[PDB]
Parts: sequence; structure tokens; C-alpha cells
Amino acid sequence: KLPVREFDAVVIGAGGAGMRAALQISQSGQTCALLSKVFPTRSHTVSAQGGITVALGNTHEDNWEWHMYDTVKGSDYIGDQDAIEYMCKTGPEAILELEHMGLPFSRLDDGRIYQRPFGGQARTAAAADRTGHALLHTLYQQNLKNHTTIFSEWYALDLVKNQDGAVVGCTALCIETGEVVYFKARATVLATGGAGRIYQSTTNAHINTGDGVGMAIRAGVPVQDMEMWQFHPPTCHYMMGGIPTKVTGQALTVNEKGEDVVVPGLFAVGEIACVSVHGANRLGGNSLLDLVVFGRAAGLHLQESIAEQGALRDASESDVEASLDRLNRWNNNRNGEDPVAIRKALQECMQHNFSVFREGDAMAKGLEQLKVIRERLKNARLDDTSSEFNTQRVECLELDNLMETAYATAVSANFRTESRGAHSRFDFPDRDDENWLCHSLYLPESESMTRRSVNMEPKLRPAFPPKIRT
Amino acid sequence: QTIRFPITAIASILHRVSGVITFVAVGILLWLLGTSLSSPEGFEQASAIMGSFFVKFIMWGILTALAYHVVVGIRHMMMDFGYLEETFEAGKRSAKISFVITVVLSLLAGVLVW
Amino acid sequence: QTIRFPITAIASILHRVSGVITFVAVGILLWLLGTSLSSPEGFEQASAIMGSFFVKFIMWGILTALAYHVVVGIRHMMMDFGYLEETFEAGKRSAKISFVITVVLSLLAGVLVW
Amino acid sequence: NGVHDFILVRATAIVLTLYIIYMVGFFATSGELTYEVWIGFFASAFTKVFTLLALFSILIHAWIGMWQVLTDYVKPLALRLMLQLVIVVALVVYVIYGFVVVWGV
Amino acid sequence: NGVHDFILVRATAIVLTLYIIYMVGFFATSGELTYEVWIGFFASAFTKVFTLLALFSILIHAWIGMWQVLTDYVKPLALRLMLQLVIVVALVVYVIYGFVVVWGV
Amino acid sequence: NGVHDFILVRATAIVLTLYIIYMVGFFATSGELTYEVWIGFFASAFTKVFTLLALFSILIHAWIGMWQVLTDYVKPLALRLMLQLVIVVALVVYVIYGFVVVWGV
Amino acid sequence: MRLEFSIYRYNPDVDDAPRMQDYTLEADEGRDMMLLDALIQLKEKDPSLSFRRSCREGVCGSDGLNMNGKNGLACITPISALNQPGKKIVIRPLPGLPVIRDLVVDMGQFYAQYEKIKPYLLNNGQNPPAREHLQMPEQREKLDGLYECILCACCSTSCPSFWWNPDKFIGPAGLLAAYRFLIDSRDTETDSRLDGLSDAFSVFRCHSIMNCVSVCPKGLNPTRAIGHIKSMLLQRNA
Amino acid sequence: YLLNNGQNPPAREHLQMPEQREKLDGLYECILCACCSTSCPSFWWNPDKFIGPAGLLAAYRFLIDSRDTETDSRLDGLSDAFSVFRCHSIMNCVSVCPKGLNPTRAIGHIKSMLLQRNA
Ligand SMILES: Cc1cc2nc3c(=O)[nH]c(=O)nc-3n(C[C@H](O)[C@H](O)[C@H](O)COP(=O)(O)OP(=O)(O)OC[C@H]3O[C@@H](n4cnc5c(N)ncnc54)[C@H](O)[C@@H]3O)c2cc1C
Ligand code: HEM
Ligand code: HEM
Ligand code: HEM
Ligand code: SF4
Ligand code: SF4
Ligand code: F3S
Ligand code: F3S
Ligand code: FES
Ligand code: NA
Repeated sequence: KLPVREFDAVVIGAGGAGMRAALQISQSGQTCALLSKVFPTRSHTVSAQGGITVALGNTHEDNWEWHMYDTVKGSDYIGDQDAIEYMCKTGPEAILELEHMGLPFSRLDDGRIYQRPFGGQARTAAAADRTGHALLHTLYQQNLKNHTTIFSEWYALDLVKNQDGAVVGCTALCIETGEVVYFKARATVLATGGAGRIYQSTTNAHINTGDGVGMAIRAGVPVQDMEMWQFHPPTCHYMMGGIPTKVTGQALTVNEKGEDVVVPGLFAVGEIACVSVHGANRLGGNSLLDLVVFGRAAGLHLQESIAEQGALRDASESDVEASLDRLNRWNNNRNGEDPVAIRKALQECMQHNFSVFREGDAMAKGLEQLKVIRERLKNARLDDTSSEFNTQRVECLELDNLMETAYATAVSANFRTESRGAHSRFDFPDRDDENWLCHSLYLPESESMTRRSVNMEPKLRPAFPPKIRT
Repeated sequence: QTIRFPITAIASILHRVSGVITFVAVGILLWLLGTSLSSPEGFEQASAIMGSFFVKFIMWGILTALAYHVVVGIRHMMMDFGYLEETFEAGKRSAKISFVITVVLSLLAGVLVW
Repeated sequence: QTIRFPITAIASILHRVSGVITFVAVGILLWLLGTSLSSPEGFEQASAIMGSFFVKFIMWGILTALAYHVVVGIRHMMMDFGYLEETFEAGKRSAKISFVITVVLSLLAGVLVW
Repeated sequence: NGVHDFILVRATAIVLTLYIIYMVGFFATSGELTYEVWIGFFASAFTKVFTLLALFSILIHAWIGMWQVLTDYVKPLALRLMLQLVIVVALVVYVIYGFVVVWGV
Repeated sequence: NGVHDFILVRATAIVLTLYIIYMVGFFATSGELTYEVWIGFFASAFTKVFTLLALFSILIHAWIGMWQVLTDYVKPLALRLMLQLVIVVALVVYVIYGFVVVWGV
Repeated sequence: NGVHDFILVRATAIVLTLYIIYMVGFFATSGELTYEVWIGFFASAFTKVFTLLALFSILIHAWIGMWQVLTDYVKPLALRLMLQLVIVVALVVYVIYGFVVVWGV
Repeated sequence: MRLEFSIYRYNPDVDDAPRMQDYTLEADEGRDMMLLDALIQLKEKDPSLSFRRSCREGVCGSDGLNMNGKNGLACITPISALNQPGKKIVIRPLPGLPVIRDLVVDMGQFYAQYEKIKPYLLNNGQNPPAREHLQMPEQREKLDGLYECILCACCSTSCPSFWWNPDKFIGPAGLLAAYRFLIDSRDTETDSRLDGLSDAFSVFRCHSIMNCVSVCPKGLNPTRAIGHIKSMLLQRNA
Repeated sequence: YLLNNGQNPPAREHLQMPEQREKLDGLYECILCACCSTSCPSFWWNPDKFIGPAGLLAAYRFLIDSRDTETDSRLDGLSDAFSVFRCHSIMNCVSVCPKGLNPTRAIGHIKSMLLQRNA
């Protein structure tokens, strides 16, 4: 019964990393959908009091080799540099390609890009207080330029997963129409990001209902180190981890052994998509640099991905029954417990026992706390009976999303017997570099944890070992 | 619906209202000039009609509204010539002084009446 | 800067200069007609003002410049009607004949003066 | 267009300013007006020409003025059209009456 | 536009040519002009109507003429605008004075 | 343009209708017209202003009328142009003669 | 503070147009809060409310609420400025907008009006520079008041001239965009935009109301745009 | 021919109330037999400047077919040329029409709308 429309590219999120993706799919030409939750400019990216960072050449010399040196000494030598390779080699190109869009970046008296200093040793630029504001506004103005058809004020509740294990589209539930639709498309780029809503005091905004991990994990898509979580100095600010992917775009899964395999029909960029180029302390604006240049790569790497996987099928139109039965279960609850109290207790437990300090005894204590709360969560009452429109409805769904992210971080506190990078422990303050030189991995259906090895940056430069932090 | 602070609206409306009434003024004054100049037989007649206190009230109103219109018109003129600078304080001081000189020119009409 | 051979420039400028002076001529002649016709008391007065040799110089100049303007105007008219053919010899012969008839019409003004 | 209107309004307001200055200045320096002096100050050239110029400029100005009013406020189209007709005939009647009353003296 | 101007200039120059021909032809055939004959040759219909037509055509012609001059030479814009205002009031004053001086006879 | 012409024609036809009604109504209620009564009914304001308004409106109307005729029928361009010149001078001469014959009474 | 709240209408789809139901809650005095916190606290008792909130820092024009008759940023405007001596704080939705939801009303007319100004650069293709654009910061120091219009629709709904003719006008910010893409020296397509704006009586429909500047949430100058663009336009078509 | 700037208010099929179709039943069957066109007195003298009756039936069809939103550009493009008004309301063509179509109706509503715009 549900009306469906055939597409070649859909995007989960509108601005930040998403604007880039939809713009590159527009200049591709076939078709470029644009779904979101809020009107583009209202995206969290608009809070932008920190400038884009890319070396274009000051009065002095600045090479991409120094770029790699500083961006790796910052990351505390934990992740692979293939993505750092691509970043430090393609950044300037993309930033100047954006500067040709008339993007109002502040210049120097000669007429050249302005540059300022930050932590570590010579390029942390800035336009004004509103740098990313101008970034988003210019990407939106180019969206107008190429007439990309935005579908704003909607939601994505879950993705599609067939028998052979592919993704061929996404469902949607709106606020202007409020009726679920299905956009079927081989390319579904989860580029939304953010979860901090599950905590009390943080920098993030309330539109971040924590979905980029919600649909992923619920659909059964794995994740990499959902506990790499930076707390801006002492308020939480960033989710280093997120869905896995590569520099070219496609997400990754694992078999019963643990070998990384390309997932059919999924993509990811933006602060959600993690390649750990931010690590312990993100470089100033390397999530910004992520959403710009990694997204430019996600655009330039479209034909290479669609050619190997294409002309697939739907799960006999029987997988939309998954989210359909989720919404039916929504059509189940009449009374019970208010979801507000559930979220309250969860938030409390997590900010209590999974911030900078995670103490083993209290770690298992909060584990069983959040676990019993998860068990009892099923029967939740519903404050609004409205037929046409409300807010509460989406609020309801966001619970079944928010909590899930926290889960992963909690579990990972049982998988790291040291204080590695931002991750810190009272019972383990040091940083061992012999066992967990590799990423973590949360397997959804088994809810378990495993490891995933990392390369020692061989692309074009003789590698260097992890130095001592002194 | 209600905003309670239309400081500019009152200043502005007073322009089109005065224009709309002066547009019929000019016709009343064309009539008065016509009926007056025709001969002596009318002149005193005309002054006779310049006499009644209803008519005196009107004519003073005609000329007061005219003065308001002229002054606000000059403000629109000079302010758009670029000869006047833009800010809040300039706007409120222009309102003040224009209103004062409007009442001043009004008093001139009163002097004519008396 | 200097070109030393603006044959057309002199012919052309003489058009806008004469226009600019005739534009004030027409006002001088409206004044003269006004002050003349008002009554007999002015007519001789007007002729009195038609008298001075400065004034006679002016009025003859008014009418000479007028004649130049009229003639060049006709050339612009006929030449653009397509009734006149284009070439160098046509241009120089038109210059010659127009200038001759301009001086001829000038002489008419002199005859009026005398 | 629109800048056409703008410029005509500003310029004709300039002429109108000069007028009202001169005319109500004469009212000022009246000093016991009389029929004799009244017809005196009117029968001139200067007064005659300046008053006809004033009425003509009021035409060319108030036309655009009421056009702006009746394109901003009175919404129905047939109404606004007939209303502008009434007002334009009002102005042209103003100027012609002006004629018959100044070139009769 | 521009062809509008072109055609108005050519046509009104046609009427002006006919005028100057007729008027200075009367000057030619004057033969000892007198006040009597002067007011005679003016009080006619023909002369009255043709002179008013002449002044009107001079308006409609010299307007565009000085527009061309002051759009080619006087470069600053505020200047040229006020200059055109002075010149246009000059022409309309010309025609109205013409009125007061021909329909008084 | 074209709707400009349309509206001017309709409106000036409205004024003309009102005129002919009033004027030939006076012819109706004549009741043994005399020179005395003839000059009587003309020397008024109302008649004077309404007749000048009528001739002016006939100008502004018949201009566009003959423009339409001579853009539909007379094909050669030089011809049609000079023909419109003759007709427009005819109308302006109509209105000026009207002047000299109504503001003389 | 223990407070009653009185709003326009908390459910539009109900048959009746007006609905002034009594909001009630008991709030504390020993801790300040902002209007959005009032919303957060209420939303669990009177369930049928709705609102469009984004950022809790007021940077993306989410909630430009016009309460009690005065507009402001809901994430800049606390409650004390509403609980003045007297009663009946008024936080009704915004003006002149379609009643499609309680407080997240439509802006299609507004955003479309912004759209009709072509708010984007355009280069015919000349490449005077090679690697990077060439612009003297003398521009940027006078461009710092155009590229932060957060589209909160405070000024647009607050223009007396714009009201009567909603479609024929262009609004203040719709002109801030034009001016931005005008005096940004990195373009050369001034004339076409100018004489496209010249045609419509939209530029001049302004009566220099100037109220919007005070009412602006960012403290932006639309009057300045209305000044220079009028100057330039006049200069062209004179 | 239709033209959609690109907005997709619907998803699968267009949205139109048959109240249009019951008043659209007299435009989309012009069989181009050139009876009315050669039978218009107004059109004769100026063959190129006019637009003909059926040339206006097409305009009206693509006008009051609610499935478009590009009325103004077509209207003020037609407004420029004196083609719409070159009509003297001859009305003979209706009798002469082979299909029994109403061009006069098109000449009526399009004049009304055009007048409404450019007044
Ligand atoms: C003061 C300050 C300092 C900063 N410092 C740094 C720094 O040091 N380093 C750094 O890297 N960055 C920094 N940033 C940038 C910022 O913190 C983020 O890193 C960055 O904005 C991430 O943007 P994004 O494109 O990845 O996400 P976004 O573009 O915000 O992704 C969200 C998108 O998805 C949409 N969306 C929202 N909810 C949903 C949903 N439920 N379903 C689907 N779509 C949805 C949104 O509308 C939006 O389009 C700073 C920012 C500020 C304000
Ligand atoms: C004396 C008779 C006058 C008449 C009949 C007249 C006519 C009008 C009318 C009716 C209006 C309002 C309609 C409109 O234009 O929006 C108007 C506006 C205006 N008037 Fe006059 N006016 C007169 C005097 C003046 C004078 C002396 C000035 C001096 C500068 C002036 C300046 C203006 C200006 C600038 C406007 C446009 C401002 C606006 O939009 O309100 N007016 N005119
Ligand atoms: C008698 C009073 C006249 C006045 C006040 C007058 C006005 C003017 C003026 C001032 C100019 C120069 C400005 C310009 O147009 O570029 C001009 C140009 C012109 N005049 Fe006249 N003119 C008069 C007589 C005539 C006559 C009798 C003719 C006969 C054909 C004529 C033909 C022209 C032409 C063709 C031009 C345009 C050529 C050019 O650009 O120089 N003028 N007119
Ligand atoms: C009394 C002197 C009148 C004159 C000099 C005059 C002038 C003209 C002329 C010459 C035409 C034919 C040229 C054309 O427009 O196509 C015309 C058409 C027209 N006349 Fe008059 N007319 C007069 C009276 C009237 C009156 C009283 C009406 C009353 C409504 C009227 C209504 C029309 C209309 C509607 C047209 C256009 C219809 C068409 O194209 O044939 N006319 N006018
Ligand atoms: S008032 Fe200022 S901040 Fe608000 S929408 Fe308008 S331009 Fe933007
Ligand atoms: S007369 Fe009717 S059927 Fe014949 S061509 Fe014209 S529109 Fe078609
Ligand atoms: S339209 Fe009016 S409200 Fe201000 S910005 Fe312009 S004067
Ligand atoms: S052009 Fe004439 S023939 Fe009929 S369709 Fe129109 S009235
Ligand atoms: S909440 Fe986003 S702007 Fe105030
Ligand atoms: Na993440």
C-alpha cells in the first residue's frame, strides 16, 4: 500500500557533512534527494565558533608533511593515517574550491586567507565567529543554485535490510505530512552524527536525538568505539566514534571471525562516520575538515561504489514490516510509565558512571542499572494521543534511539584495561601500547565486543613509531 | 495583532492622511479663489465665507495639515538626498523637531485666523 | 591629443552650440513679444530696445545662429530621409552649400537690421 | 516604472515648496489686503504663470500619489480603476478651472 | 526609448520649419509695420493657434535636445538632474508665458 | 503598450458619454434658443470646463483610434507616419481652437 | 515562580479557531530559567503542545517568538521580561503566518520571498586570478553586517510597508541578501540584478519605517541596504 | 506545452479536482482544420501580428489547466504584443467551427485575467 519512489541517492541529514554529499550528487546529475529533521540552516553545524583548518600557505612555508606530523602527534598515535594521508593531501584543494563559491572568508591585507594559531606547532584558520555559519549558508545557497530538492522537516526511523544483507532505501515520517513514505535507493548515506543528548550538561543541541547510531544499531549495523567521547574543557562536546567506513565511503561489517567486509547499500560521512582522525584530542576543526573534505571524497567516489553493487532487489517488500511493526508497537502502548522518567534515569546513570571516570565496581553497577532499566523499558506510556501532528511522537521514538548509543559506550568500558587517549580510568591510569593498538567493535545482535586491527600508516611516507608523550 | 509601540507608524500614517486631506483642500481653495476673484460682489462674500467659525476651523486645519505634509515631505527629501544620517537618535530627534516646527507652522495659521 | 583635421567636428559642433544659444534666444524673443504687445506704451519702447547697437548685434546673432541651426537640421533631416547620397564629395559639397546659404540667411538678418 | 515616479515626486515637490513659500510669503507681507491689492498681486505675469505652474505640478504629483494609495489599500480591481478615474478627472478639472479663473482677470 | 526621441525630434522640427517660414515670411511682406498692423496680424485665429503650437513643439523638442546634451557632457549625476529640472521648468514657463501674452490681446 | 490603450479608450469614452448626454440634453430642453440664452448657457463655469474637458478627451481618445486604423490598413510605413502626423496636429489644433473660442466669451 | 500561562491556541486542528486554555504550573524562584525551560517543564503535563526549537543558544533562528506583542529570540528572552507588574504573560505564536501547527507555522511565503532574489554568486568565467580570489579587506570590514541573517523573520513580519502587500514587496532581509551579493567585490553582475529589481516597485515600496533595526535579533542594518541600493539604482535608471 | 519548475507537491500522481476537467472539455480537441483561423475578419489584414482563435484556445488550455503555475510569464508575454486585443469580437468563428468549440470564451477569460494583471 505504501507509495514508493525510485531514487539513486538519499542522504540522512541536510547540512554539515550532508550538504557536501547532496551537492556532489547534484553535480553528478542523476538524482540527489535531501532528507533531514529540521530546516537546513537550523542544523547543529550552525553553532560555528571555530574556524576551518587547512594549510594554504602563510608568509612562511607549510607543507602537508608537517600537516601529517601535527595531526598524528595530536591523535596520540592510535589510528591509521591513510585517511590522514588523503586529508592532508586533498584539504587545500577542497577549501579553495569552496572559497570560489564566494564563501565570505576573512582575508589578510594583501588579499589572502587569514590564519591563526592553536594547540601545537601553524595553521588554524577562521573567517569570523560565524565561520561554519557561512559554510552552511554557502552550501545551502549552492543547493538553491543547482535547485537540489530538499525534503525538510521529516525523519528517518530505520533502514531496509534484505535476505542477502543489503540496503536499498529508507523510511520516513514527517511533521508537515506526518505519513510514512519509502525512498528506495541503493545509496543511503548516514551522515547525521551526534548523541550527546543522552547526557545532562553538554555543548550539543536538542535536535540531536541521536539517530545516526539509532537506525544503524537497531537495523543491526556495527560501530567502532562509541566511547571515544570528547568533553570540551569540562562540558561534553564530541562523539569521536560512530559508524565505520573508509576514505571512499562504504561502511563495514564483520563475519563470525571478525574480518572487515563491505556492507551492501550503506554509506557514511560526517562526525558520525569515524576514521579516528580525531582520536584523543581532535585537531581543531578536523570534524569540520571531515565534513568538508571527506565529503568531497564521498562525492568524487560515487561511480566507483555504484558500479560494483547495483540493480539489487527489495526484501519482497517484507522488510518495511520491520519499522512498520516498530510503529505498530507504538500503536500498542496506551498507558504505562512515562518515557521522560526512563530518559531521566538513563541520563543520570550514564553521566554518573561513564564520563571521564569509569570505576570497575561502579562500572558493573551502572551496567546492571542501565540493563535492568533496558529490560523494564518496554512498557512506556504515551503522553499524546494527537492524530495529525505534535512533537511528542518523535520524542517517543527518540528514546528507542538515544539509549542505544549509550549502551555501546558502556559495553566498551569492559573492553579496555588502560587509559588510552581520551579514554581514562582510575583503576588504570596509564596507557598500554601492546594489546589495544586496534579499534573496538560492538556486534549488535549478539550485543558483544571484539577488536579490529589497524595499519601503521603505509601509503607514501616512511612510517614513524608511537613516540613517548613528553 | 497589537504591537503597542508603533513609533514610526504614527509618523508615517500622518503623511498619507495629510496628503489625502490636502488633495481635497486644493479643490476647496480653487473654489474659494474662483468665487472670490470674479468681481467685488464676491470678495466680501468670499471673506464672509472666510468668516464662520466652522469654516475658520476648517481652513486652519487645511493649512496645518498642509504644514505637516510639507515638513515630513522635506524630511523624506533630505533624508533620501543623503544629507541626513541614519540612526535611532537621528530618527527620534527628527520626530521631535519636525513635530515642533509643525505646531509652529500651525500657530502661523492660527495667527492668520486671528 | 591634437588631430589638426576635424572637418566634421566644426560642422557638428556648430550644431549643438547654435542649439544651446537658440534655446535662450526663444526666451529673449518671448520677452520681447510680451513687453511689446502689452499696449502702445510699450511698442515704441520695444522698438526703442530693438534700437541699441549691442541689442541689434545680439538679435542679428540670434537669427543667424537660428539660420545655421535650421539649415544643418534640414541636412540631418534629408540625409537621414535617404534622399541624399553618402560619399566624401557629397559631404564636402554639402558643407560648402550649407555654409553659403547660412551666410545668405545671415545677410537677411542684416537687411532686417538695416 | 518606479524610479520615474520617484523622480517626478521629488522634483514637483521642489517646485511646490518654492510656490508655497512665495504665496504664503505674500500672505505674510499682506499688510491690510484689499480688493485693489488682491487683484493687483494677481494680475501680474509672475503670479499668473507661477499659479498655473503650481496647479499643473499638483496634477502631475498627486496623480502618482493617489496611484500609490489605491494600489496599496483598495484591493478589488474594478473599484480601484474607477476610483483612479474619478481622481484623475478631479485633477484635470482642477487645472482647467484654474485656467478659467486666472486667465479671466 | 531612442527611436521615440528620434521621431519626435524629426516631426517637431517639421512643424518648426513650417512655422519659421510663415512667421519670417510675414516679417518679409511687412511693408512698414505699424502697431495697428502688428496687433492686426496677431489677433487672428491662424496666428494665435500657430504660435501656441510653435511654443508647445519647442517644449517637446528642446526637452529631448538638452537631455541629449546633458547626458553626453555634464558627468556628475546630481548636477545633471538639477540642471534638467531648471531647463524643463524653463520650457514650461516659456509656454505658459506664451499663453498669458497671446490670449490677452 | 496595449492594455494602456484599452483602458484609456474605455475611460475617455465614459467621459464622452456623460458629455454628449449633458450637451444634447440642453439641446433638448432648449425651448426657443436665443443668442441671449446661447451665450448664457455657454458663459458658465460648468459648460466651459466640461467642453474643454470634452475636447481634451477627444484628443486622447481619437489619437489611439486613428493609430489603430492606420496600423491595420495603410501598409507603407512612410505614408502611415506622415498620416499620423497630420491627424495628431489635427487633434491638437482642435483643442487649441477650442480654447480660443471658449475662453473668449 | 508558580505561574499561570496564557497562549494563542495549543491545538489548531480543533474545530474552533480561538482557544485560550489555562496553562498552569508551579515553578521555583531560587534558580533562573529561560522560556524554553518553561516549555520543557510544561510539556509533560499539558501534552498537546508543540514548538520548533533547535539550539538553546540562539544562532539558527529557530524560535523567534513574538510574545506579549514584542518579538525576540526565545533562546535569548527569559521570563522576567514577561512577568512585569500585572498578570497574563502572553506568548502567542508569530504574526501573519499560516495556522498549520501550533507554533511551528509555515514560512513558505517567507523563504520563497528570500529565494526570489538569486542569493548566490555568479561568474561569467574570466579567471582574473589563478589559485585564489583577489579582494582587499577594505570590503570585508564593511561586509560584516550581511552574512549572518539567521532568518528568524522578526524584521520581515515587523515592516509596516510590507504588510498590506505581502507578495509585491521583498522584505528587509531579502534586500540584505541582495546587498551582500552586490558589494561583495568578487562578482561583476551588478546591472542585471539592479534593473531586475528596478522593474518591480518592491525596492521603493518602502516608506523608511526603520523600526526593524531596533526589532532585529542580531542588530543588523537593513536600512543601510535600503540606502545604498536605492542610491545605486537611482544612479542607473536616472 | 506544460512546464514544471520542479516542486513535486505530489509524489506518485498529480492532484487535480475534476471541477477543472468539467470546464476543460472544450479546449483539447482543436483538430487544426483552419476554419476559424481563416474565418477571422480581424486576423486577415494583419496575418502575422495576430494569434488566431485556436492559437488562443491552446494558451487558455495550458492556462486554466491547474497542473501548472507559470501563468504570469505567458500572460505578460502575450500582453506585450497587441495580438490579444487585435480582436474586434467578430464571433463568427463559433458558428463556423467544425467541432463547435468556444474561442470567444478564451478571448473573454484571457482578456479578463490580462486586464487584471497589467492594470
Ligand atoms: C565553539 C565551537 C567549537 C568547535 N570546535 C571544534 C573543534 O575543535 N574541532 C572540530 O572538529 N569541530 C569543532 N566544532 C564543530 C562542531 O563541534 C562539530 O564538530 C561539527 O559541526 C559537526 O558537523 P557535522 O556535519 O558532522 O554534523 P551535522 O551537519 O550537524 O549533522 C546533523 C545533520 O543531520 C540532520 N539531522 C538532525 N537530526 C536528525 C535525525 N534524527 N535524522 C536525520 N537527520 C537528522 C540535521 O538537520 C543536520 O542536517 C566546533 C563548533 C563550535 C560551535
Ligand atoms: C500642496 C499640495 C500637495 C498635494 C496636492 C500633494 C499630494 C500628495 C499626496 C496626496 C500624497 C500622498 C499620496 C502619496 O504620494 O503616497 C503625497 C505624498 C508626498 N508629498 Fe505631496 N502634496 C502636496 C504638497 C507637498 C509638498 C509641498 C511637499 C514638499 C516636499 C510634498 C512632498 C511629498 C512627498 C515627498 C510625498 C511622498 C512621501 C509619501 O509616500 O508619503 N507634498 N503628495
Ligand atoms: C526654433 C527654435 C529651436 C529650438 C529651441 C531647438 C532646440 C534644439 C536644440 C537645443 C538642439 C541641440 C540639442 C540637441 O537636440 O542635441 C536641437 C537639435 C536639433 N535641431 Fe532644433 N531647435 C530649434 C529649431 C530647429 C529647426 C527649425 C530645425 C529644422 C529642422 C531643427 C532641427 C534640429 C535637429 C534635426 C536636431 C538634432 C540634431 C543634433 O543632434 O544636433 N531645430 N534642437
Ligand atoms: C464624440 C466624438 C468621438 C470621437 C472623435 C471618437 C473617436 C473614435 C474613432 C475615430 C474610433 C475609430 C478608430 C478606433 O478607435 O479604432 C473610435 C473607436 C471607439 N469609440 Fe469613439 N469617438 C467618439 C465618440 C465615442 C463615444 C461617445 C463612445 C461611447 C462609448 C465611443 C466608443 C468607442 C469605442 C469603445 C471604440 C473602440 C471600438 C473599436 O475599436 O471600434 N466613441 N473612437
Ligand atoms: S530581523 Fe535580522 S536577524 Fe531577524 S530575520 Fe531579519 S535580518 Fe535576520
Ligand atoms: S475552427 Fe475549431 S475545430 Fe476548426 S481549426 Fe479552429 S479550433 Fe480547430
Ligand atoms: S521596508 Fe520598512 S521596516 Fe525598515 S527595512 Fe525598509 S524601512
Ligand atoms: S479574433 Fe475575431 S473571429 Fe472571433 S475568436 Fe476573436 S472575435
Ligand atoms: S534554538 Fe536554534 S536558534 Fe534558538
Ligand atoms: Na559517533
